[PDB]
Amino acid sequence: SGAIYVGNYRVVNRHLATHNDWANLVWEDSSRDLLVSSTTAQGCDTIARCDCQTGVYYCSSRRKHYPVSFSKPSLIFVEASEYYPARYQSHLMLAVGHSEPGDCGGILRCQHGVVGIVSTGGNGLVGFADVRDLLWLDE
Ligand SMILES: COc1ccc(C(F)(F)F)cc1CC(=O)N1CCS[C@H](C(N)=O)C1
Ligand SMILES: [Zn+2]
Repeated sequence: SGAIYVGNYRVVNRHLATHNDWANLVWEDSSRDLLVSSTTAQGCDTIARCDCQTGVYYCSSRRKHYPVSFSKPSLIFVEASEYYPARYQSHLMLAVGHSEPGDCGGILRCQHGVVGIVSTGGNGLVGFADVRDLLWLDE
């Protein structure tokens, strides 16, 4: 679990969105595993606007943060869940690191701010859904 809070927005994995998230829907993209909902309280997370390929992510299954090198956002294969079956997920970045399904929602950050959230993983790899391109999160 986990979310990004920026301005009047809440960013979560689409497969983990709640009834409230869907009732206050701003935008969702199944191909990215992202959903953004509106909030009454003001968010203070800074979104990075950069092309960093190094950062630190939070891993709930270990109660630890890990430094990682990660790939550029691209189209990558994702097996089936109760949330999606074999398909290409766009805007995904891979890193060598530990993750378990419950790790989805952990933030990946670089010196510029929030880069994305954990969205997949498997075989010693961790996948992050990028959010740096969503320029509208700040306006
Ligand atoms: C970070 O999640 C992990 C991590 C590891 C494993 C391992 F296979 F090893 F059991 C499994 C998962 C779970 C997973 O990847 N998915 C399920 C939720 S929807 C997600 C997607 N965005 O399509 C795909
Ligand atoms: Zn950066």
